[PDB]
Amino acid sequence: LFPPQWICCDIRYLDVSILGKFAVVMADPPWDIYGTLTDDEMRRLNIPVLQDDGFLFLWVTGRAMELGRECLNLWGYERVDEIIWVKTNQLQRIIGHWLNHGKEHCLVGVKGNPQGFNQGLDCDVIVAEVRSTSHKPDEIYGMIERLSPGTRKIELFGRPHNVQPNWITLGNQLDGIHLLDPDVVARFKQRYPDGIISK
Amino acid sequence: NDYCQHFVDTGHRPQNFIRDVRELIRLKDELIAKSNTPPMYLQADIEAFDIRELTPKFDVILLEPPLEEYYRETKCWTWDDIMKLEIDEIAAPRSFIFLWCGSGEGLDLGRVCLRKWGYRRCEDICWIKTNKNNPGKTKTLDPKAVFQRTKEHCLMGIKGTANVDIDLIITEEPEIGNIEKPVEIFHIIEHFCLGRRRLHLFGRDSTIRPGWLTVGPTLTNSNYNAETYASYFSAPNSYLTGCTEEIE
Ligand SMILES: CC1(C)CCN(Cc2ccc(NCC3(O)CCN(c4cc(NCc5ccccc5)ncn4)CC3)cn2)CC1
Repeated sequence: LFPPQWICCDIRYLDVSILGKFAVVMADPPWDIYGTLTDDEMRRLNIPVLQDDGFLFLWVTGRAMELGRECLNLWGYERVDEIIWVKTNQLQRIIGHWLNHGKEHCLVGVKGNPQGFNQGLDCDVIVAEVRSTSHKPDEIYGMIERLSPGTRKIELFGRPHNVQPNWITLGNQLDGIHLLDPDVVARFKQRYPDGIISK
Repeated sequence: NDYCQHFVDTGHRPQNFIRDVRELIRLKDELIAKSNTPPMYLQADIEAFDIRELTPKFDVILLEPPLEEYYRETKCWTWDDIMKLEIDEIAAPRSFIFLWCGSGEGLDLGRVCLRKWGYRRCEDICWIKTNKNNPGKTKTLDPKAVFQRTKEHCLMGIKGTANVDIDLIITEEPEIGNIEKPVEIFHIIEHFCLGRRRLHLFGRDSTIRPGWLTVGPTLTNSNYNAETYASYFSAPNSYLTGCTEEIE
């Protein structure tokens, strides 16, 4: 079901096996470097059930550049690309104890053998204006849609402004549960007949 | 404006549209120039060369092994070779490393290297290549690539116990078969004021620079002498950053 869908939840505790398989996963984790996750919590996330063949996009900063690579490999991905977002103001000028930081990093991992994706349409540098704090650039959704148009996607640690068509967004600041895909709805009521997500 | 869509539409990379790509404090550049040692350099086949011959121990090491991926349409070093370099044997206990890693598997294996030699990565410096002069030149992709690769990374590592510069270098993509890295990496390194024993491994005649010892297989001449070189840093000059006045 194409329109935006989302689940307010604690990603540590949701049973993600009910969501099915996805062509693309994106995560912008609250790395322990607010409502963050310990390194072990990140390692333990049940990312492997989310995909059979496809790509994962993992935002990283500071020492999560290394920890994110560890998680990526633990969950079964090879890192095959690394997008950087050059942060600009509205006039296209560029906005870490040794250098000032002009960019953010997004690791790109692959799992299995994805078929029918449009690899090489976009390049690996985003130039885009900073919006609010911790707000990733919307250009990433367009890059992912051109790479894999029409397919099902899932975002971890999203916020309300992140909900997108063809995406299911998970985060604990989303407004309730909004599911439209009948397969997901069916598995969700079976797994959560009272609409509560606990252990 | 979505510059990603625009790249799909026109082939102009998004970095083509970064601009400038009220204070000055370049008494430091002049101080670096005054403190710099004479350029020193040695032709040496690094695979066959006992790295321990290079003394004393270095404060900064810039490592630029010639990766195969640099020769798209063109002796390369693999990460197997690079990882087996004894770099910890020549690095000072407090010292820095700058490792050009390319844009592929080197972003991972270069991190393995840093840890193997005892460094922690403290910065990730991206050389972003514009194509203002050649919007219509598609990239022949790595088989594993998801995206067109338009940048290279130089990883900075520290071992032992911001300022003016940004972790980005923006230049036009060099002509085919030109393997040179932007000289701006030297300015960033020298602006840190890290000490005066500076080694560039896999440098070339074209990269020799005051303040640096350059060691590489393609150098045409050498002037390296270990005792002469050590004498640049003997007392009272042992601890200088390279950013302070010479001692009377
Ligand atoms: C591209 C960048 C510039 C973007 C920013 N990134 C870093 C970054 C990422 C994310 C955020 N914020 C977003 C969230 O708020 C979303 C919902 N969210 C949780 C958390 C949870 N479990 C743990 C838990 C739950 C309750 C209590 C304690 C722990 N489960 C479900 N959603 C916590 C994160 C802020 N900055 C840098 C690159």
